[PDB]
Amino acid sequence: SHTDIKVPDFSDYRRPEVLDSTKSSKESSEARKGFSYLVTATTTVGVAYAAKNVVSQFVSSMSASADVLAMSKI
Amino acid sequence: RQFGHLTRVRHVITYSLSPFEQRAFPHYFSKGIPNVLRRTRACILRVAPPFVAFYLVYTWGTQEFEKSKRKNPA
Amino acid sequence: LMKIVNNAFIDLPAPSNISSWWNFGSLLGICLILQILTGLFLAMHYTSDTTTAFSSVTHICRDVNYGWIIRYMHANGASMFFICLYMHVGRGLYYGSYTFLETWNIGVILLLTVMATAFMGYVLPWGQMSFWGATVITNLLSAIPYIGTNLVEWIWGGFSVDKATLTRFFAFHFILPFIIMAIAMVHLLFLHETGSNNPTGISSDVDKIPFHPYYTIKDILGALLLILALMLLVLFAPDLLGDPDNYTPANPLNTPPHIKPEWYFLFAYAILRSIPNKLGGVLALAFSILILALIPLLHTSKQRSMMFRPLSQCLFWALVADLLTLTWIGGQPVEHPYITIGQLASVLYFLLILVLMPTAGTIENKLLKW
Amino acid sequence: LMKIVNNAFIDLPAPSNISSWWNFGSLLGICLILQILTGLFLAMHYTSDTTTAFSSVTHICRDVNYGWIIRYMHANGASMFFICLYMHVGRGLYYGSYTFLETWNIGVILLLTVMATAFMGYVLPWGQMSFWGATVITNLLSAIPYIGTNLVEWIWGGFSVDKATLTRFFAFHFILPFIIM
Amino acid sequence: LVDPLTTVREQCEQLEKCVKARERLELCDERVSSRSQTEEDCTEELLDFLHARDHCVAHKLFNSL
Amino acid sequence: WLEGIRKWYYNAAGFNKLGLMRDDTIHENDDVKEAIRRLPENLYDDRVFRIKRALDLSMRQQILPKEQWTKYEEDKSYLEPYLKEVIRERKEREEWAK
Amino acid sequence: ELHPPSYPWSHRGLLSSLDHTSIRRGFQVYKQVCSSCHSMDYVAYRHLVGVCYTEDEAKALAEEVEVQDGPNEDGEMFMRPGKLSDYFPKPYPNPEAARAANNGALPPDLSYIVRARHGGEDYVFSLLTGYCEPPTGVSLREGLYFNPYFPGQAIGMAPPIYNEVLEFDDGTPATMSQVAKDVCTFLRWAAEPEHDHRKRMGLKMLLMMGLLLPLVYAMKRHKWSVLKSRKLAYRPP
Amino acid sequence: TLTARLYSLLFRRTSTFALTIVVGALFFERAFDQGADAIYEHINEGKLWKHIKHKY
Ligand code: HEC
Ligand code: HEM
Ligand code: HEM
Ligand code: HEM
Repeated sequence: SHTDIKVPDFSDYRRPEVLDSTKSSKESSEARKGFSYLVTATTTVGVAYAAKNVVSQFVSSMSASADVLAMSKI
Repeated sequence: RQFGHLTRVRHVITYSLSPFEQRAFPHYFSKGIPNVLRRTRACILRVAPPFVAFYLVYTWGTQEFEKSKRKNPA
Repeated sequence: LMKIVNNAFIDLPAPSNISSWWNFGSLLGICLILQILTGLFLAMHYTSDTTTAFSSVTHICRDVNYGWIIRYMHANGASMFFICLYMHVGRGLYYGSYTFLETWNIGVILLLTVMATAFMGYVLPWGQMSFWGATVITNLLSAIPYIGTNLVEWIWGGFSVDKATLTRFFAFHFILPFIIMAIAMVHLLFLHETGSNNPTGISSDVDKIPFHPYYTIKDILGALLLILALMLLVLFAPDLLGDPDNYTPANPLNTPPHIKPEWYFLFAYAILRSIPNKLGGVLALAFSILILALIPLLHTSKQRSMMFRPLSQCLFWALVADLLTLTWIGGQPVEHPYITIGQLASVLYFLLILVLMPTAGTIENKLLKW
Repeated sequence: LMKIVNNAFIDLPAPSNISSWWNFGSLLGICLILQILTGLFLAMHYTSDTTTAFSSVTHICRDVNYGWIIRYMHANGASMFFICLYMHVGRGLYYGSYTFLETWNIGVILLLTVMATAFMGYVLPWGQMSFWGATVITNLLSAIPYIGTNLVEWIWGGFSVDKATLTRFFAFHFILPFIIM
Repeated sequence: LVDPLTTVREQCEQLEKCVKARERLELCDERVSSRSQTEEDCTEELLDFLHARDHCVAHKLFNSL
Repeated sequence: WLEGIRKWYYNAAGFNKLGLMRDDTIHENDDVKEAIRRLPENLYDDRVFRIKRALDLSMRQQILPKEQWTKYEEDKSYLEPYLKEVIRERKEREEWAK
Repeated sequence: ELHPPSYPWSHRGLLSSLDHTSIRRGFQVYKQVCSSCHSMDYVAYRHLVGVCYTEDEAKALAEEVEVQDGPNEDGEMFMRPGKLSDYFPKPYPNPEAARAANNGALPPDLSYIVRARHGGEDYVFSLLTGYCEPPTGVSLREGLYFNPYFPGQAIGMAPPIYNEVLEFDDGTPATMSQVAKDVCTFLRWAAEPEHDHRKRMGLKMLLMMGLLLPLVYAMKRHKWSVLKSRKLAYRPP
Repeated sequence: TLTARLYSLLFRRTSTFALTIVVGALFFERAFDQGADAIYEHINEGKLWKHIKHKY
């Protein structure tokens, strides 16, 4: 029935820091939530590095070309 | 269309876990690599032999073309 | 409240058995926007005059601050564009997208929109393959009797290619992506009433799932591979696909010994070049493309996919040999070891499609009794 | 079945006490498509170079078969365009369209899209009012302190109007109607 | 003064593929000169002597310079 | 000889490795949507769980172990009775209209 | 045809740059030799800045040559010493004069010739150093010459280069070879003034995309992990 | 651990989250260019301007 129901084991998949059912969470959760958002953040860093350079190319294309500066001061 | 009025389901159970409670890449090398090969052994025989002939027709296509520009004894 | 229509890209039902192939289904949205974005900034210094256009390209690659990249993010971007399509489209055959008749036809009109667009994009810089690349193809439309000379002269703006031919393309070429930009939404609209189509071919209504976390990032992962495979070429081998000759100025009074348009026509151009007759191959050309509209009347199997039709896989990957052959055979000249090929390869193309893929389902149904 | 969205232009509820003013509400759809249609065929012979653009206009008005009309269906079309708007917009005040806050703001962004568009459309033929018509207005953006000289030089493609100023508009000007579309 | 190239071409005419193509070139040379009327030439044997030559030169030439 | 091939080709399709049947892989048209709709719950629900898990494994590209695979002799024709019933009504629906 | 080999270079490597010292002597060649009949119109002295010469030094060459510029107030034109904005001196005013100065044949431009000819450099370096005696059974009009790398093996190319044809600044050997090195190095720069910078973004890309690609591939595998580990069952009566 | 102590300080609150990124990105920018250019110089030593920028 709905009580004979049982949950299998994910110990083949879980993190090592939680496999001991006798322990408790809240001692690694703060870390487990940190390592993954670190990937989210570190990802977000490099995308921003891409944006500053890739856009400035286009914007600096809108800028005065090299041909004009030759005629500017002289 | 959206969720709610698609179809019928009866007597089905779904178990699943947070991502945080499991490593992202467990058994990648350990279990993935055979599954790669198993995926390979089911497809190579119906994919390669065209490309096998292609490599040959790409070969003989040059050699005969290579000889034709080379002269004849006359 | 235009927030409810953008649920189709956020909260849309879609399957879960999905490969990495369907990254390609959305990269075009990234190719197209990027390509437009590139080309738009690019046309800030293009000029639509014969006497200066080729030079006006040189105005970019030399004197603009980091603009020289933009010639190649755009140009070789157009190659990565097509690399998606013939991985996007052969998909629909290997999985059975083409039953969605209201959508599959839309997937054609894009292709002829693009392959007639791109033809107007290689020609702008007056490369000495621009000119003849426009001459040969456009000359063929003289093949028709009693009107071929008219429409061709009518499009040439005279009796032959000239300045007047150029500007007429640059506007026709700067515009169609926007026409594609809206047709893109149409192509997704008829989808929206039915949704996607798994590799198995089974109606997966039971297992349709959200879209914002899962396939968004998955597509972004593909876009990364695209930008990678795009940034590689421009940085490491931009002269690879874009033929060398196109850096030559235009001159009608001299040809190269060898002619070939850009690589992607070549599966199709070879079909025509096979036929010694003039007109007898032209109708085969568009037929080779417009056969796609004609396939879905040839879904013989009451299955859908080809993951569960092993014999279809024997034919399907054999078709790729023919295309990838005609690709190479097209880009090579007219001599005896190669003419013998295209006289077969052209026939093989029409043959595999209209005889043997139908023949499969008529058999595979009989192999399993329905 | 994209036939259900085009009921908004076929089977849509709408009032019955309606004047002749609201003809103008849809003429823009006709002005815009016509104007685009005109200009598109028109740019088949425009040239984005200083040394030939003004002449390239003359290529039309003289040598093209009935193309000389197209300079004016388009150009003076743009005047009839604006004649609709300030009969389209003052309407909303005289009747009270402007309570539809989600719509009225959209009605602005068009206007600045157009009035900055059209500014790029009068300038193409190098009329001696094109140049100064672009100089004076654009010069004003130097009014800002510490950035005005930058953005203006940045848009001029140098230190003053030139060939580089032209092409940068012709693309910015050939495009926005589709953004409006 | 000297061309360093000749120093390198000289050594390579001794190697196998050059000597063999050289001998073939000589019979070609006499195949043509001996005959009176010939629409034939030793462009045939010349190029194979050279496609084999310059491959060795690739290996080491910019070591000097 | 024939019958060795139907068993053989049935193994090369692969859908016996994903716990599926012959009927489950059918293309869906209006003729079949009726038939599926006509199916009983004891069997209809048994369709979904066969399908539902094969999808989850197609996601992974995984399969089931050899024991769970489907045997040719157990490839029951549970759907054909309901199907041909329909087309017996289709062809009557049309020729009678002629 | 004839396929040139793949001669190595100081820049063939996918993070290799150009030896600017080699360029510095290469530019001497074009002015002393090739600028008599080759019309490089897509270049100016200013582009040499930051590459081989400086502002004032390269400007000394603009002072050297006269250039036709300026409508006089009389209504005529004149000659002045050029400047850094001025493109190179065109040898001849039009193509036809070049055909007239030769045996009916035209010199091509050399701005983008490298990227407009298969093999690029390796064609050119072996072209000059492919001169030899014609073979037996061949005949050529006057003005034409033999060179296997050119199509048809027949060309109106007078031999431009030879050992001790000129001298260079620092005093390196003026062999037929080293000169042939700097010149082909020079022309690649013509159709690529960005090589020094292409590799720079050529490198920045990898240590980003090589660094991101795992992370995004993890964030993928992060979210999907719910379904990479999802189990089911079937419990009707 | 460092991972956990990092979480409670910065990656917890969203308004704090974007602060770390642009800051670290700024400090990251100053390093990445210096890393690449020196290596690009390390490879092509004796070829660039700055290695002939003293003779003239
Ligand atoms: C005496 C005038 C003159 C000099 C000096 C000269 N060239 Fe040539 N060059 C010509 C002419 C004339 C042609 C025409 C070749 C033809 O018509 O096939 C030509 C052809 C060429 C080509 C065309 C090759 C191709 O694939 O089409 C190149 C490249 C070239 N020269 C480079 C050079 C180089 C390198 C040098 C110095 C080593 C040089 N030129 C010096 C007159 C000259
Ligand atoms: C599917 C859409 C398009 C295709 C297939 C296409 C095709 C091409 C190709 C292959 C080139 C290469 C020319 C070269 O490398 O020298 C090119 C150049 C060019 N494209 Fe397009 N293009 C497309 C869209 C656009 C767009 C959207 C714009 C502007 C917004 C544009 C403007 C230009 C211009 C001005 C050039 C000249 C640059 C050059 O020739 O190098 N194109 N086009
Ligand atoms: C700019 C051009 C295009 C855009 C923006 C576009 C967009 C899309 C997108 C986002 C999808 C969903 C992704 C997926 O199904 O994997 C899709 C699917 C599809 N596309 Fe494209 N597409 C384009 C070109 C084409 C072309 C040339 C064809 C030619 C046949 C085509 C045929 C299809 C079909 C049949 C589907 C259905 C997918 C399925 O059956 O599961 N599309 N398209
Ligand atoms: C709201 C949209 C637009 C406005 C306000 C506008 C404004 C103008 C105006 C007033 C002229 C008159 C120039 C003259 O009479 O000499 C003009 C010329 C021109 N328009 Fe635009 N235009 C618009 C859209 C377009 C479009 C859609 C195109 C192309 C599809 C286009 C291309 C041109 C060209 C090439 C010219 C030069 C012809 C000339 O100056 O006579 N414009 N524009």
